[PDB]
Amino acid sequence: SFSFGGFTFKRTSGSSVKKEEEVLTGNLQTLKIRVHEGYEEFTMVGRRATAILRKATRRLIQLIVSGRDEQSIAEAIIVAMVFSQEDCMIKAVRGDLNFVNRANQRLNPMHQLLRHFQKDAKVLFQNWGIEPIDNVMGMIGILPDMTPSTEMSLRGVRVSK
Amino acid sequence: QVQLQESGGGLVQPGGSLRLSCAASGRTFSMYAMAWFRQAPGKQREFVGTISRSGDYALHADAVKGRFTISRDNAKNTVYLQMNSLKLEDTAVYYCAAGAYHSKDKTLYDYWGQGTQVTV
Repeated sequence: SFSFGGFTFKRTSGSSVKKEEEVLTGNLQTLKIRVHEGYEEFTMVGRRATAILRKATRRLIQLIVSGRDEQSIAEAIIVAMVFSQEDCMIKAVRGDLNFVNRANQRLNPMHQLLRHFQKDAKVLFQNWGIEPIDNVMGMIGILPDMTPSTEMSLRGVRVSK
Repeated sequence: QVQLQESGGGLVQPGGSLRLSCAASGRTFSMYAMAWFRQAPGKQREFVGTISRSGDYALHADAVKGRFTISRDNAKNTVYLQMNSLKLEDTAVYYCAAGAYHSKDKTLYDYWGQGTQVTV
């Protein structure tokens, strides 16, 4: 098990093959990322939030998240979007990403994207995409403005209060 | 927490326009999703539209979509309903509601208003 964004990730089902890919950000900057190519299921465990993740090759399929605060749910969603490696998240980067903090702390590209959206995630949520939802027991929706909804939700995100 | 009172109703000609307003007196207006319902004579409440806590994402009914708009100003604690190309069939009492969820279920809204008469 590995840690990412303060969340503990564990693969429960599926398989993937790591592949290096060169991607282009929204600020026209190149990055070398290790793409886990294949279908996978993960469990995300944090101090204030918990979620179940489903992904494919650079595609988030399903994220069922719970937590104590609306802020703690936002934290889990962002991490899942960055871990998904989707193009909607890469192309939402507004600025060139550094790989070394001011106090010489080297960072890998995936942690570079995580810190960029942990700071400001308005562009990510706006351009991630919304989708209609069906009245399913224990599953509610949430909008790019963290507004709960029983009719729409951020694409693939379903809060389980 | 929140009270709701609607205004702006009255008689208009078919094909007219009427912007309804719903003023709120409460603590955290910004943290409340809103909606508009309407009850025609001899019929139950009908969903018109809902709106996000920010105001960015709105959703309307199949019978008013394209002719009606829902908007809110969180600095004045008011949510408005734009009514366009009004029809004789729009004649009903229009209600204002507030709650936690952006929905079509009248039961999910906790705080309701009084209703304003609109006749076309």
